Amino acid sequence: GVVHSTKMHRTIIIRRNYLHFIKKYQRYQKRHKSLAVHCSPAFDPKQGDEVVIGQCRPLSKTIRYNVLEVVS
Amino acid sequence: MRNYNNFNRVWKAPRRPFEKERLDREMKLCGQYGLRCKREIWRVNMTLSKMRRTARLLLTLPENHPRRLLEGSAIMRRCHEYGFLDEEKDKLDYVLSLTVPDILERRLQTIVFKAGLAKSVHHARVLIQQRHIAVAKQIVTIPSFIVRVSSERHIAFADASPFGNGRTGRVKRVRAKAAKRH
Amino acid sequence: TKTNGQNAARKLVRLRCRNRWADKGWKRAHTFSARKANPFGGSSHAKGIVLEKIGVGAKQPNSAIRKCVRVQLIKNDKKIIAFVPNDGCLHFIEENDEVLVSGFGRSGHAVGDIPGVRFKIVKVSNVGLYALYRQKKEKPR
Amino acid sequence: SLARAGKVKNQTPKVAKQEKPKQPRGRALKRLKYTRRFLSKVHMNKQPPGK
Amino acid sequence: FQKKKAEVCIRTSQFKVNKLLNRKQFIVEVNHPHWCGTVPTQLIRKKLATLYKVPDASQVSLFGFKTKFGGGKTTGFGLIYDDLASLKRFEPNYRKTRMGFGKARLPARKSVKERRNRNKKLRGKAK
RNA sequence: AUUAGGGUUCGAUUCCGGAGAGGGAGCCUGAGAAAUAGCUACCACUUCUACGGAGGGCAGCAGGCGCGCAAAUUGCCCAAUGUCAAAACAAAACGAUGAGGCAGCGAAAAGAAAUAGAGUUGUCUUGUCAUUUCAAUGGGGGAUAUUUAAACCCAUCCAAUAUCGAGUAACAAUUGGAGGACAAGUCUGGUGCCAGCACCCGCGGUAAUUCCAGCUCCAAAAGCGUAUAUUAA
Ligand SMILES: [K+]
Ligand SMILES: [K+]
Ligand SMILES: [Mg+2]
Ligand SMILES: [Mg+2]
Ligand SMILES: [Mg+2]
Ligand SMILES: [Mg+2]
Ligand SMILES: [Mg+2]
Ligand SMILES: [Mg+2]
Ligand SMILES: [Mg+2]
Ligand SMILES: [Mg+2]
Ligand SMILES: [Mg+2]
Ligand SMILES: [Mg+2]
Ligand SMILES: [Mg+2]
Ligand SMILES: [Mg+2]
Ligand SMILES: [Mg+2]
Ligand SMILES: [Mg+2]
Ligand SMILES: [Mg+2]
Repeated sequence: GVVHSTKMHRTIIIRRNYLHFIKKYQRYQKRHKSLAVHCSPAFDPKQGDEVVIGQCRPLSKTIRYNVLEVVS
Repeated sequence: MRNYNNFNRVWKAPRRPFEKERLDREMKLCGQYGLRCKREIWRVNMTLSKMRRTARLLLTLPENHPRRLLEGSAIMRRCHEYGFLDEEKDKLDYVLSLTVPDILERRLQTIVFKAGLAKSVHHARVLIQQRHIAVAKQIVTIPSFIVRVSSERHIAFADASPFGNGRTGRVKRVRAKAAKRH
Repeated sequence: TKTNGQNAARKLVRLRCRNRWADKGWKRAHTFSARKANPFGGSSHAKGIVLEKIGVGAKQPNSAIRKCVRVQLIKNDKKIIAFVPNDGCLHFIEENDEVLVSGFGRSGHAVGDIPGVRFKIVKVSNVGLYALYRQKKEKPR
Repeated sequence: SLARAGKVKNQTPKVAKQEKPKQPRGRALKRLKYTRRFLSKVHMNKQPPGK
Repeated sequence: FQKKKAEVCIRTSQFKVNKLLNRKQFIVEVNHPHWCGTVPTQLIRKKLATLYKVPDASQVSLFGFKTKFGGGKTTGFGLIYDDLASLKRFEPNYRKTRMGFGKARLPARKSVKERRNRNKKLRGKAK
């Protein structure tokens, strides 16, 4: 995903953009999902950066993933 | 509840109820093959439509398609076995040329009449429903029984029939009982 | 003219959704205004009590006295006008009789020369009105 | 005025249906129709002249 | 058509020896061309007893006979137990009742249900 | 379900998942319950009583009452399929099971399939009409019996020494129609813009192809109309 917001503490919101196919019209829609991801202090991602996230145990009400790698 | 015995319809009504060409053609078939009602023709219509729908789907596929090979062989085998198509024609395209008289000619009622066991198609119908016709020593009372080519030589009067090798029928037996009383 | 883009599915979905309400049959089938206005409440038939026999005059150019009855439905206590559908069958109906009422065939639309009558009587006193008309059954009591 | 309901039906003179031999049923009836229509502009119910 | 005495012939198929239950299992089909009606099970039991040389006819258990449409045939299932004692031990009660030596019918199940429900209120010797 | 294709629409309902046991809450026991043919309390409703007191939960199966357009027996059985369990079956010695199965009711729907067949002579090659002669078969009545847990259906048979039965075959087919759409009458009576028909266009005001009837004919047929939804059109 791509980093969307870094306003929380040690947590970032990433956005996964994808195309959803509507069968009747034989066309696509642009859709997105937002995920709350724990970001370790080993990384310093900025908005717009692409990150690799791995699934972990529930760390908070919404966090289910951890940042594993940052690509500028 | 919790009964899983499947069942399905075998006929459909025509889209146009009052079409003089269709009514006259169906009246011809009913008189010619001694059919009780139009539902028997429409049952044959559904059988043909399913066969032609299968053939059209297969003929769309490439000639080396495994599904076309398997099911095309089965369709031709079925048509040849039941006498719908002659052995000369072996291509899947000849299934599309099948007509209603082709199936109706294979009914036991028509086969019995053509075989000479009955004077008319109506005589054939009552003979079959009265347990007088046996196919391979098996009494068949269903006029719509489609006769396979292999079974066509094994059609004769039932061994339990008064016209075969059985006891005398009802009128002779009742007459004998009345004579004994008299 | 219309959109044709490869990723323009959302536009086409929204466009079709907005324009389906222009179809009267679709709008009626997806809105409860007709269901609430329907005295039967979406039912094929309804049972009611006959209140009064009335004579509804036929619309021009026809000229006749269409024999109808005023019926109050049991389920929701609504008053309707229902037509008695054969020759002399109004004599089979009495006040306070229990009648079964059906639609007139056009799904809530008035039928024929009868002004604003969309219902007809099919049973009275739990016996078919047409059966009484053909004298295949006798009026109870 | 609701007074004339059933006027014509009550006015009609009553004529009983004629007793006739029964027709064949089922397959035999279709045989009869096939024999009448075929094997024998076409009018199915042509009537005697009137005025 | 020549009148002749009606004679039935017994043919078996899918034969299996079940040493676990001390019996022989098979499908028995009877050809009765001129038989008037259905062949009673007792006659088939006697003919199977003669055919398989089992010393006692009561060792043979037969059930589920279906007459073929059109006549002349009847197919059912057969069991030949090693001894009469084994047949009494292993056969179900209803088949033994058909053969003659069965348990007396239990009282109606509703009576047992009502008695059981009354006792559930009681306690001790009163129950 | 409907559908050339794309679609439209239905899915309370057998299988899987979830949830509930009048409405909420709470809980004990237990591996597992926030259990309800377990408990506790309140609310509503309600049952018994000797007035001091004590009970109830069919959205299990049958059955009621209401509600409605609208939906069966207070049946038989654990024989089969399973579940539980100290338990194989048998032997003084038969586990329970409205799960489940089997019957009753049941034109929801689906399959097959009767209501006649061959001639005779005459009359008007075939084909009608009359009579007139042969067979055949079920519907049905039964059984040495078969089936079945037991019955009941279905199959078998009407002698195997030895077994009932169609001629008006009264064992009698109906439901809608006959101007057009749409197959089928310029028929005969009655009514006279009345009664009524008519999904729509229309018919009916004295000679009605449309109403009420009769006859004849048409369509589907053990089915055929009507209403309301829905798919195609
Ligand atoms: K059991
Ligand atoms: K007239
Ligand atoms: Mg569902
Ligand atoms: Mg609901
Ligand atoms: Mg239910
Ligand atoms: Mg629960
Ligand atoms: Mg609870
Ligand atoms: Mg309960
Ligand atoms: Mg409670
Ligand atoms: Mg109940
Ligand atoms: Mg019903
Ligand atoms: Mg049950
Ligand atoms: Mg019988
Ligand atoms: Mg049964
Ligand atoms: Mg026409
Ligand atoms: Mg006149
Ligand atoms: Mg039927």
